[PDB]
Amino acid sequence: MEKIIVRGGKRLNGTVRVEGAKNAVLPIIAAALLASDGKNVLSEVPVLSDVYTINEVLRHLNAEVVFENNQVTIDASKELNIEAPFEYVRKMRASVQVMGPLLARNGRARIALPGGCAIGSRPIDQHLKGFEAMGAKVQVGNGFVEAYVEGELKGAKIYLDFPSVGATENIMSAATLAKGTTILENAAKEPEIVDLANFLNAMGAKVRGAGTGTIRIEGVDKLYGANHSIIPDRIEAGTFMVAAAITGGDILIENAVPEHLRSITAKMEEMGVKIIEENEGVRVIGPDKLKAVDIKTMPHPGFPTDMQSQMMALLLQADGTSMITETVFENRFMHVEEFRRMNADIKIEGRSVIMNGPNSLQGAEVGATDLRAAAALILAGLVSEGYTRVTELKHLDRGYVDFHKKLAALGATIERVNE
Repeated sequence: MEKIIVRGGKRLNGTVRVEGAKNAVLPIIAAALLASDGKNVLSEVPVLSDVYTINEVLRHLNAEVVFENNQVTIDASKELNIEAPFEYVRKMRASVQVMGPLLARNGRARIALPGGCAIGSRPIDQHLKGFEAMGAKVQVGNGFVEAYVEGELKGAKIYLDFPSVGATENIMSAATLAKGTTILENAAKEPEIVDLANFLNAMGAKVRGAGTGTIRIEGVDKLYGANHSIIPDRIEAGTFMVAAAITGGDILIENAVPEHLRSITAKMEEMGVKIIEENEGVRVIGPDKLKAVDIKTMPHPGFPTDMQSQMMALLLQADGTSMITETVFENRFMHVEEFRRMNADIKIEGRSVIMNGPNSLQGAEVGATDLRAAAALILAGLVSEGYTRVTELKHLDRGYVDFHKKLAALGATIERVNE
């Protein structure tokens, strides 16, 4: 199997350029299905496995998708199909994101219910709650959730029990073509939501409030193809901020958007890390001694759950007790064991992990449990004695393009073998 081999205690110094946001492009590509004429041209699209999966789903739904030089040209002018099979949904959970758009285009959708996940149960209840409110009738059969609307989608007043990113994307996307105005209260405020909103409006929608807890969508007759550029990946940028801080280096993330990284920056500053908001992006200088802080993941603008595992690697080198309490995804600690393989002193209790640094991490053969954990294990290896060997790279490839190459360009002793 293909794996990444990491070593040394080299300081990472240089510049890195983040890719387009994974968590924004996926729902955006899905939203392209709303354009009944003519073509959407998405720019800054990263060559991630998930992008390939979402593109195939779209082709399966009878849409032409051409992906070249970080650009996805989508044509959804012909009538679309309604079924998104289980083979795609098990591979990529985000495939459910096509439900809203399909439901808005044809008045019905049939999506395979998601399978067990390592990150933790991420149900779609909230998505269905939204569609039922807009006049959709939901039933389940043969592993699929069927949704069909009587007449057409109605704009409705909807309340999310919790600010689900996925639910907000589907409900917001579906509302663009519904009759009347839809009021989505307690919506996801994540930066990716704002970019999806800007995309919907670009196609000809009337979405207001993206970024706030109350999104208002006034439905229109039809949407059109637009030219949109996907925002930088703040999580990828975050991962690099940790690389600098964990090795005590100087990394310039040229295209990082300070505005989408405040929570991360604030926390790293509490640890003694220095962060300069340059003219272009963001520069991160790491200190020789990190201070221990507590992290509590929460819905944006709170600290992002997608940085949880990465921060864990960083805290293991911090002087003092540190804990991360996860309030979004429990159990998102399947990677704890892998850190223990590397001599980490970690304790899992309830929805929190407790670590004491500074540890003396020992390189070992470890396996990526999931996307973000893969980056974390690799990060851990940058400061652990001996050679760290991370397997199950199919997870890394879902959210990071040429990760080992960027780290090598920063001076890391890294390589990708069986390549």
